[PDB]
Amino acid sequence: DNQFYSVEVGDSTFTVLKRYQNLKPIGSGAQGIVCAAYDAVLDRNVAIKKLSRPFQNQTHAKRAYRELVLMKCVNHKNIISLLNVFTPQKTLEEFQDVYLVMELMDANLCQVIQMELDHERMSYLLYQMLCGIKHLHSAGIIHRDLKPSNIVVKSDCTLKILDFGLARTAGTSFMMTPYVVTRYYRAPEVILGMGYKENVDIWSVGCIMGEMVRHKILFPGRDYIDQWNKVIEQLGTPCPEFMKKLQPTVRNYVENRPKYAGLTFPKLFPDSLFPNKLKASQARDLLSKMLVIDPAKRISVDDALQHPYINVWYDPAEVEAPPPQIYDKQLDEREHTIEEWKELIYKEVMN
Amino acid sequence: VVRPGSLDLP
Repeated sequence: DNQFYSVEVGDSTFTVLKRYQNLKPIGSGAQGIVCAAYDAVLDRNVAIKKLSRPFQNQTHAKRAYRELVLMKCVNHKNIISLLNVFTPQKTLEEFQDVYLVMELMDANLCQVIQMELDHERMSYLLYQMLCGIKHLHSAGIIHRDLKPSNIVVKSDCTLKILDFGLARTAGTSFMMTPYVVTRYYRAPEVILGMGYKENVDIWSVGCIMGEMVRHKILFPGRDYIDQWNKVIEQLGTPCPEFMKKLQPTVRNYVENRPKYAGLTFPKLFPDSLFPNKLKASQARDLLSKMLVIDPAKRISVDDALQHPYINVWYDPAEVEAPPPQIYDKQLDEREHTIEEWKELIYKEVMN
Repeated sequence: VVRPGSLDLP
């Protein structure tokens, strides 16, 4: 087309708007390919994600529409946004390809983890994560799968979350490197099948902060049995009132584990790992409130934002910024034929 | 306070 041009990217071809130049592959998976590009209209770099075979089957089609709907629910500087969405095909009948354009960031938290950070940068990165997470929650989106590889950063110390609401396979994070498995970051209520609420994301933030501090994965379980053990060995055997909430067989498994005292937080995060004396105490205290097995006793997002270690950055405009829409979960249980999903997606793309 | 405006990424 006059507006589009084609560029070969390994074994696929990107047909994109002419404003997007110098495309180069930065990530790839069975579910999509991501290129870095220069956006000549904005004079900014951009990430372009081409969905792979979105109409292969009903599942992929529903997933494609859902990704698009999730992106319109949010509008916050600590959450990746959809700068643009397009298709090079000119009618519904020819319609096949969907391209998503998002901000190109510089690294994910895997890179930050190995760095030694002052309290200002540590707390500020955490504060941005929390602002991002609060916004998702206000939009009816609970992430559940937060981890260093789906949190991205820039050299100006800004931070954005990606892959909210996406299956851990259709996400941008899965397509790119470095990558870490989600198992290490999942809350006890998730791995023990108890159901979860908003502060499921606080546990993950705690695991990530813990890893930024220790420069090593907090709970590197080889599987979900190992995962649970690693948690209890370090944090201690949870209270009886927590265990009573468990389903019958898993409750007995958990109750029959040897009883562990668990290490104190000064033991888990010694001064050795921190730079100033009030700030290390404050960080350790925040950690001891996020890394709490029982969600009923775990700190919420609002209280985390109010915590002394984080609160220094508080700006009500960043915290109380409301989402454009609230995600309708009736979408999760909606059925359409592929052709019907395709028309729905097409309308959203041409919107 | 001033927010950090840089991050020493590799």
